[PDB]
Amino acid sequence: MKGILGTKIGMTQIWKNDRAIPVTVVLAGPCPIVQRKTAQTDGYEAVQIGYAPKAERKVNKPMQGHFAKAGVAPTRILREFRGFAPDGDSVNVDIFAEGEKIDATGTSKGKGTQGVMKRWNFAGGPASHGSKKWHRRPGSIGQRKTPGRVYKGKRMAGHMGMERVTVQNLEVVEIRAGENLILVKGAIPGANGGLVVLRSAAKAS
Amino acid sequence: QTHIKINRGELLRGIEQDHTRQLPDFRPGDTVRVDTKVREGNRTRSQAFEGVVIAINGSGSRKSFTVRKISFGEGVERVFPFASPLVNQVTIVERGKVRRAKLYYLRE
Amino acid sequence: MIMPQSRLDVADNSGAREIMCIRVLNSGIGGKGLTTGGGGNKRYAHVGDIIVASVKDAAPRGAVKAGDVVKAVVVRTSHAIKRADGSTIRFDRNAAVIINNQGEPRGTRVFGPVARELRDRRFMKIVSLAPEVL
Amino acid sequence: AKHPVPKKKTSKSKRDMRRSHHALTAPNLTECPQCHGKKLSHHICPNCGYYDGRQVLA
Amino acid sequence: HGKAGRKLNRNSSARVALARAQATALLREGRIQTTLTKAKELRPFVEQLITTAKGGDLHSRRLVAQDIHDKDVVRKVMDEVAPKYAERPGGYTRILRVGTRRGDGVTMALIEL
RNA sequence: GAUGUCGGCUCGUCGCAUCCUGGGGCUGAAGAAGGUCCCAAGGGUUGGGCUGUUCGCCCAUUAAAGCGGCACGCGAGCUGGGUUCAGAACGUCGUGAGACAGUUCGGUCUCUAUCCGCUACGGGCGCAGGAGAAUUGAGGGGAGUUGCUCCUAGUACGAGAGGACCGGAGUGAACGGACCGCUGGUCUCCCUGCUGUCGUACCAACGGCACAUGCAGGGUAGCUAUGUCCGGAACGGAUAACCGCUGAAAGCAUCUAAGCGGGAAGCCAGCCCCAAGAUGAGUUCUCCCACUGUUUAUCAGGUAAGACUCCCGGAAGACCACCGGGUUAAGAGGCCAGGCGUGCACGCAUAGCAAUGUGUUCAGCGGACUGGUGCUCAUCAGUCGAGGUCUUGACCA
RNA sequence: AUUCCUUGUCGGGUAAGUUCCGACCUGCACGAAAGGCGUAACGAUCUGGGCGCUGUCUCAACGAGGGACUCGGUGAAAUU
RNA sequence: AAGGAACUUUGCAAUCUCACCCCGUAACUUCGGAAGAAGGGGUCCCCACGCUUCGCGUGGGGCGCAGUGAAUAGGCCCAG
Ligand SMILES: [Mg+2]
Ligand SMILES: [Mg+2]
Ligand SMILES: [Mg+2]
Ligand SMILES: [Mg+2]
Ligand SMILES: [Mg+2]
Ligand SMILES: [Mg+2]
Ligand SMILES: [Mg+2]
Ligand SMILES: [Mg+2]
Ligand SMILES: [Mg+2]
Ligand SMILES: [Mg+2]
Ligand SMILES: [Mg+2]
Repeated sequence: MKGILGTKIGMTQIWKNDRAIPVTVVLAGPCPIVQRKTAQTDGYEAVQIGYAPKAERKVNKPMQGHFAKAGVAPTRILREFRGFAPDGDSVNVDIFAEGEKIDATGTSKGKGTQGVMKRWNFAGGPASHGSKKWHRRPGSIGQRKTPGRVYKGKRMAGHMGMERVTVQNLEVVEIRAGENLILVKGAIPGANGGLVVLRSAAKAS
Repeated sequence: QTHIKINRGELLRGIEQDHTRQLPDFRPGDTVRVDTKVREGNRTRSQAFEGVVIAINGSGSRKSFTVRKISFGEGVERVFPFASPLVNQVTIVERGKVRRAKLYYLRE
Repeated sequence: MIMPQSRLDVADNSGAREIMCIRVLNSGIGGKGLTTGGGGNKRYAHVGDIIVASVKDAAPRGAVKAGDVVKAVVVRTSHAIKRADGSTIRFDRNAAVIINNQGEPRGTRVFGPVARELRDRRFMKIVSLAPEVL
Repeated sequence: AKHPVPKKKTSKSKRDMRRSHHALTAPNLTECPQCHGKKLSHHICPNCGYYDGRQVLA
Repeated sequence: HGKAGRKLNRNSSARVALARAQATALLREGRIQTTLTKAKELRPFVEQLITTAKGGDLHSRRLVAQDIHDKDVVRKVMDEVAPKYAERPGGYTRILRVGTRRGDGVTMALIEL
């Protein structure tokens, strides 16, 4: 349901009481609302929020049209949120609250093409008792004349990372509104400067 | 990705000065970190780790120093976060004259 | 960390000078006696973990002898342990304290400092004979 | 031996389904503002040596 | 990944002897044409060098002399060129790219003071 | 005119005649612990010593350390210990050459994948205008493990000894996902120290070579685990074994033939991820608009909206792709300030016979980090890109 | 290195040893110049054990260089 | 990092060792040898002093993490 948009910023040490706790400072800048999809307009409920600002000289005509339909001010990023609402815009103020468990979802860093050891763990082989299949290189891929082929999915080398990931249940250590800053314990996905989306715990204990 | 203009640098300071503590100078040479051991039952103890300083890694919240000490016949090293709540105060015992910000060599 | 083949020092007068880690228990001290393993895997023993160990050299004259298969509870790892304030301790040598099925030392005394982690692990008697609890 | 090796000659056809991707992209020539000969955007006009003034020797 | 920040295509000393070799030619001849990329390598390096020269103290000379082994060229950068760039916020060296080449299809370019 | 053979290693996947977790009937089931049969394969099923072993024996643990199938799975994947080459030896047989249920030491396992299959990534066309962006989810994938302690409760039970179900708490393991703040690793020239040699005339100061860093000490960003954080769920629906309510045919009895309810780690939904080439190609919001061409060049040609090309870069990347900037500019470099690394620079002065020490000096130097600034280069310019088929129906004055 | 039954039996070392060392003897099919038993020293010999060290391994990571990828030049092969 | 043969048919491979002084060196032995056994120490720079000189010894001093300071450069042992 509820949720906001933001830029990851870095992690750092912070003591809450006498326990040093690592956190990820996320800037959940205010988020405008640029379109309310209704189960009677677009067939399903949801809100269109926006994020970084974009210079107007860079805005497509078609987009202006959109953004103007709600006198907003071109953002550069728009995203939806099912079953969400209110009036005006969306800022963490009153949205999230210190202590709330949340789910941060960003785009994982990108590892490019990675072998099986690093993409699936595997194990490759030896390093001395004979070879050319030193450490990496997968083993065998199938079996034989039966299923005389390979399974759809057999883990293999392939572009690793650069995916959508969602780390669940994160305590919100501290919220400094009026800076739209927010500290979540643990570690959120992707690179600093990267987009991140925080929300109510999709399904927490 | 989100391309907002922003000094991610300071944003961090602002969220880090609140947990930053200065301490006497020192660089090596001995110290005596008289720290609290609130960790016993309720009973809030009080140990004093003192001995050569061999490393100052970090800055801001993360800043810290590493002291090496031999207690009861066995070498021991501790890592303290300048601003670690368990650290009450630190005092120099004697400035040392060495030649490199490390001393690991001193582990023999 | 500690693992099978890993020789630890003995920090008690049990009579055994050095022991070789035969296995890593999942340190069950609790309730009535020592509890039984929390899983059959677990590969590393940390200060506070109990392990099963063989004896490689014991002193001449002492309850424990060369070859005895015993139970010790790891008190000093050359590994860093990270206390919650965010500090880190690490001793120059791994060393353990031989014990019995109640978690009490076989020795009348412990030598050298002992990881303060044994206190949370509830090994009070061990902490009891400790010269220091760093 | 020469271990992997092909099972059959490939169609003149197949062999062409392949190459359906080797067609050069002609340069996108621009016309130099001075001597008006065609040039390569962002480079110097090989015919006059200009790039606003005359950089390369005649 | 590989999110580093620099270039090679040679070992560790070659890549240093080149950047020094081009650094010197660039300063000894105000301009040189070179592979497009190589000039790209050269540019920052050289600018740094002009800025070290831009001090006049023996120290700043002695430092430059670490990456300009030709006494005559050091004097030039030291006394003729560094002083001249006095008033510009270290920002002069520009690269012009020319045509592609024949022997290997490689697009050459100009890096000039 | 060749279907490579034992074992291992790597990679898996499937059956169930289930090893462990889950649910049940009976027990000779007091409770605790078991036995046994029924249902049930979701997930899980440790590390060592001996042997080529497969097996099995043993150590130490575990909820458990299941049994089989896939050419006794897997050598165009590796090994090569075992055994069905050539050497040699012992025992044994043969008069011999030789031989063997045998035993033993030695003994070349072939870079480049065409087609299918598989993991990744583009290009084309399609989806009845030409575009920018936001999405529904048809379908599909991943995940699905378990202990221990405490509470209830020293309760129910039991002569006692011992000692629960049910439900409610915590804390580990292993596995995975993301991450780099921490603790560490690395960091191929970021800083310093050191040797021999050659060179920059010499002194001082530096450079090269001694790996493809000469050696050593340290080390930012990055990348990374043995480091962090989070997760396997809840509820729900329909069920298996099994238990039941109302109830005849057999005026009684009956979980049943009408009907109805409860009920598993399993099935479906749920969680995370992909997803309209879901050619049945969906939805929504916005933008451009109706041009030109004489039955001689029948259609393409100017163009809009928009985008590509090209340049400069990137936490994106094999290439393409993807994100950012392109002077109405802070995109990258330089430059400045700062951070952080190294650890006190060259020169001079002083102390000393000198080697050196000290002062000037928290000096000097400087990869990738945070900002600022138009000093540099992103100049100029080109290319591509709509005018919307028909039928029926409904609404408009 | 000559034993089949066999990982014979006891002892040794090991937490645990089908191997190894020492005994015993029931030597399937030891044995005295097809030499018997022993023997300092020698061995790129074969076997078992130990100390030290280690990426052999728990688990792998980071870095370097040379390919692999991309563009320009030249341009094969087995197979079919 | 921590561990240290847990790898595995086998420590295969790759480390450790690694030069020259001094001290020290077992069983067993055909008394030659086993031995470089094993183990330990030193090793740079300045100065004075003396030495057979290049060189070296003695004493004092100095610098680094480290002085065959970089290249060449034995891993050792028990038993069969
Ligand atoms: Mg490996
Ligand atoms: Mg560090
Ligand atoms: Mg049961
Ligand atoms: Mg095959
Ligand atoms: Mg180094
Ligand atoms: Mg139900
Ligand atoms: Mg590129
Ligand atoms: Mg652009
Ligand atoms: Mg910058
Ligand atoms: Mg080519
Ligand atoms: Mg013998």
